Amino acid sequence: YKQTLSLTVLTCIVSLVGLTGNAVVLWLLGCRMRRNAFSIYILNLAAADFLFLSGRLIYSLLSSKILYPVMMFSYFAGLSFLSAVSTERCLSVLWPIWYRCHRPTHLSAVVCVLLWALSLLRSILEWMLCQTSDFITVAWLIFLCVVLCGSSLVLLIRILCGSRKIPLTRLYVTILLTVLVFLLCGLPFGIQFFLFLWIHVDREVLFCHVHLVSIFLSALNSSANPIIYFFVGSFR
Amino acid sequence: AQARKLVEQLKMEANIDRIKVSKAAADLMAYCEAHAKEDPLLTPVPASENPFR
Amino acid sequence: VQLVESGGGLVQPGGSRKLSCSASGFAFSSFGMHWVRQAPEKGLEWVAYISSGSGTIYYADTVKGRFTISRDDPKNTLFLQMTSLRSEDTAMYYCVRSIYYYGSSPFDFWGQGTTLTVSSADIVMTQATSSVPVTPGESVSISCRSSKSLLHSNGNTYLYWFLQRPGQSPQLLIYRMSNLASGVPDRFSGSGSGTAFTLTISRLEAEDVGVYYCMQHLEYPLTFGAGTKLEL
Amino acid sequence: TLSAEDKAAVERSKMIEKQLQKDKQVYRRTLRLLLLGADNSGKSTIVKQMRTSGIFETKFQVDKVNFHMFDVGAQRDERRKWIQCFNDVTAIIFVVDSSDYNRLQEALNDFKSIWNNRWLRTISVILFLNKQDLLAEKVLAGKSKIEDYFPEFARYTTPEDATPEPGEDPRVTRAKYFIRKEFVDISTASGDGRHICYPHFTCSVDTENARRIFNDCKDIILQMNLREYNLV
Amino acid sequence: DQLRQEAEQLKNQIRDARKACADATLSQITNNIDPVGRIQMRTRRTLRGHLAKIYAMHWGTDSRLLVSASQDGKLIIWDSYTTNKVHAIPLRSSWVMTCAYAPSGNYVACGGLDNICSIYNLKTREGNVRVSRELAGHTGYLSCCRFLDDNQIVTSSGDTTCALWDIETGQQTTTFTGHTGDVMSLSLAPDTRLFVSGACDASAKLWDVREGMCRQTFTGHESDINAICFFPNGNAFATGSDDATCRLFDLRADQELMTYSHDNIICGITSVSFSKSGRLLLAGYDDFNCNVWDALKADRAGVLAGHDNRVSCLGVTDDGMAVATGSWDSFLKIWN
Amino acid sequence: RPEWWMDYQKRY
Repeated sequence: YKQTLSLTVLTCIVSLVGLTGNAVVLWLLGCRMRRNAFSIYILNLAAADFLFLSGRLIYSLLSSKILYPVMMFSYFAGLSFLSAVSTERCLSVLWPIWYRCHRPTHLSAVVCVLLWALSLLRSILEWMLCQTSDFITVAWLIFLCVVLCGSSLVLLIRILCGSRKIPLTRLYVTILLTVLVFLLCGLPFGIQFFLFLWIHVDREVLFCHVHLVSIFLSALNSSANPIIYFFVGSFR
Repeated sequence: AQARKLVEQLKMEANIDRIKVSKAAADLMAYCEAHAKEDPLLTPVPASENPFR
Repeated sequence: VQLVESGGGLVQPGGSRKLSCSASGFAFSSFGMHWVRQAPEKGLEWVAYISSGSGTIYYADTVKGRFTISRDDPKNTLFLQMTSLRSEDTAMYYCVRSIYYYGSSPFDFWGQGTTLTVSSADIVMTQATSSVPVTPGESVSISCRSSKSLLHSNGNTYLYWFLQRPGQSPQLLIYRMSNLASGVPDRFSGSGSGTAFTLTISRLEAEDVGVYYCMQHLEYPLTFGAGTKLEL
Repeated sequence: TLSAEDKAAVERSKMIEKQLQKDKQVYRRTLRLLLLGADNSGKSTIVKQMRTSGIFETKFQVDKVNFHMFDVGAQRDERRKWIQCFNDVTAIIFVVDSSDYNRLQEALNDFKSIWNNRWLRTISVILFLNKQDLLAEKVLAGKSKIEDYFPEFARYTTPEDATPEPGEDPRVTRAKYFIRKEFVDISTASGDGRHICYPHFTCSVDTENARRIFNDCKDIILQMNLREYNLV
Repeated sequence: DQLRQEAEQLKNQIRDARKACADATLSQITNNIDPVGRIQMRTRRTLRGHLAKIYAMHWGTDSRLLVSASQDGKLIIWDSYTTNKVHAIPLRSSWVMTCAYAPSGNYVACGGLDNICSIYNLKTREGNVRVSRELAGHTGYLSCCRFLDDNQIVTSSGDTTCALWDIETGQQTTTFTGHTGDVMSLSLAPDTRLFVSGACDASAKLWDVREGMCRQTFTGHESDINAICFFPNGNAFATGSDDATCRLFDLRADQELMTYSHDNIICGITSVSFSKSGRLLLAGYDDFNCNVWDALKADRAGVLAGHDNRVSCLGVTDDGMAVATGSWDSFLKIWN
Repeated sequence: RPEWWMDYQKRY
């Protein structure tokens, strides 16, 4: 498990790429419209991803008491922001008139700050809390997953089935890439860490394959979020 | 019909007195130099007098 | 522009009474409103203020807790409800409109007023002479002093000169120590050094006979002067 | 650090801001359409059914959505400048008289100019091929042939995707689809993905035109949302 | 019939007179003067009230109050120092293209695709801004209006014609009909005796307000003139066009004196304004930015780059303290 | 607290 730990480095490498990417976004959107709601969610996602990646990088280089709480808090904030981005996409496709015309021009923030508060509440609770907190969490991760996947699926059903003829390969590519990155890079870290914290499994497999790989995948998701959600757009 | 009005307008525009371009440029330079000190946007004023700072 | 006060009358001490002020001929909603009381044979004293909208309500310390000021914009009516009236509350209550924005002239219109008879950080405004007999055609000067400088850091000196002719409601003459109010002849001029101010009537006429009041609008207690009389 | 009369000015500005948010709600909820078309297009009848003076405003509702259509009726025969005022408008309703082959090339040049306008790059055009009854009558009568003005019609055939559900004559279908293709050719030729054209076949008296506009505007809003989320 | 060749001969002789005037060029004379250097203006204020694109703004003569017009149908009168909204005037027609603050400050003019110049009284006893009058008679959109007095307003229109209106009577006191394209901008001379108007015919005409005739015509531009602004002394004026260049013309010399263009600038000019001394020529562009040129040397002295959309309008205060720039991003920025 | 927790598992 010393070679296997080579990842503690790979994760560190993919961390920066991601830290640099997230900083760019933060800026660019600190001066960009930040008007497009997607961008008040991608700005919040960039902040959460930047802080999570910083926590991850310091943890990897740690090879401390504040590292895990902040890292987790950022992880869950970023996951909730991804779920909110997906569920808005779905709402903007299902109710385009409502999204463009009647949607409060603040719900972006009301939602981003509310999700920040939810992540903070979860982190504080788990700090205070025998501990089913962990199983509530895992349930929260499953809820975020079902929300994101269901919103993306509903959006696809609306677009595909819809009697419309328009270039749609970009829509399919973006939606499936988003769902896959969230499902196979974002969620696994939290899900495994909280699940196999009570479900007994062999130490070697868990740490070497189910924990380090999950950590690297979570860092990859945080790094690919800036590219997946913002940069593709700019360099359309 | 409009040809006569156009011709009369041209004739009126042609008879105006002429001024050298050198003299006009000198006058513009003299005005800018005279009022250069009184131009806040040209020479920034101290922030105390600037009502926007 | 019409401000008609109603209500009032004779009230037993400790009782309650709702003065009303019907406003017509102007955008009542966009105007802040004041109640300004004038005790019999005494000077003006500010009572209450309700801003445009309904935020920023103010009262004089003499009425805080007892008087409540409200407004119903749809009916264009201002209200002053009095809870436990006192002998000191006997006065003619004037309804004053005041719109606040850059270059505006607040206190520019006063209602006819309604009579009501009952059976230390404030800026003190001092007027040198309570009475100044003078003849038409002469240039007369009325003086005012403020315990605190009324010159704000923004360059405005918040001194207002009002003229109350006999049997009439006060009229705004000057509103920032220099700005002549609309409809006021050029005869009236205002000046001041930041703490002492002077209102000059160059060519006094019979229509200029009355009591001249100074007012500060620096801080909202809105203290008036005692009033300098002019007689011929 | 603000005087009493500044705080009140700031409160007035806050009230104006609240009114401006109220107005922003309406401005956002209302979809703005620019009605363009030649004198023979029949756009006047379209607006009448939907229901100097430089610009005419029409209001209508579809499915609780508010539409404000603007017909620029009194201007010079030049739009290079005033058309710039209509960017971001939810759509340009461009009306063309299909039955008039003599001016069809002129209408195509006009549609080109509008479609290729640098300030209308993101604005979709709802193309109303108006006066379809007249087009069908002219085609069936046979006195005039589109070929005379558009030789490509001689070597043009209806696509297999044509859907003449009402049971129109094949010649009328071929003619109308050729005209629609003539406009869609320009539409596609240049700007693609930044703005779409929504052709429609409409008669002078059509009750479905408002519904057509609502559906095309819904699709335009959907496209804007898709672009906002990088889905298209 | 022969009048066409007569016009050709007259144009040739006018060009000959202009060439005889061209003994030198401003650039040659300005070479010796010291360069303005590099000017950096910062955004002191941002005015965020408008719902839609701002199409015009005009400074009050007090250099503090400012009227701006937006396609949301709403004139906003701003306190520039405090950013306070002094007034919000709802317009009858939302397609406003111009707005003017009366030099007295008692009125604001506006108008646009509705071929009407609406005069609004900012000084009513009722305490609300109301339409003083609706000057009708233009057969095209109102592109520019400027007060010459509380009763006299000059407007430019898409009817290729300007008009001086007596506001009290609501009638065109005089009309100016020399232009062959939409008149986009007009600028009053400091003494108010003359005004210059630029039109889509790429020409700028000087007009005598009293006589009602075009004294001079200038034709350097290759494209539509969208903006025109007199020099401070009134003996010269600058025009901005779709040609992506500005041009300084001299009335006395009766020709172009300088061209302000740059290879990297390809967008058209939407607005132009001089500084108090006239040494800086500020010009807004369709490139969501604005260029500060050295009016005497033609160098690009600086840039004001704080707008997310096209810079529609631009105005320097009478005292020259700041410059306001309105934009299609629905904001107005004051620069100093 | 279970015996098999391992270092990283013991969050605090």
